[PDB]
Amino acid sequence: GSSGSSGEKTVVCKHWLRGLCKKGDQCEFLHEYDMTKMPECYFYSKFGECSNKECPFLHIDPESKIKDCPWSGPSSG
Ligand SMILES: [Zn+2]
Ligand SMILES: [Zn+2]
Repeated sequence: GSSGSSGEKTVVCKHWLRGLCKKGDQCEFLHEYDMTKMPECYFYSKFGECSNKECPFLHIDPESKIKDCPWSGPSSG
């Protein structure tokens, strides 16, 4: 039924980024800047509108996050 997860380090620590973490390898999140591991643009992910040309966040269209559509897990490129 449930295929979730406690919450791996998939996400990059938000404290370490601004140098506000003293855990390092002990932290519960990733301390490496990855365009994949890091989360998407809360704005483009929520509002779906970001006028940023150099946004350090991921910009995904709200038209590629639908099940029905042919853009699914594998089906999608
Ligand atoms: Zn941390
Ligand atoms: Zn953005």
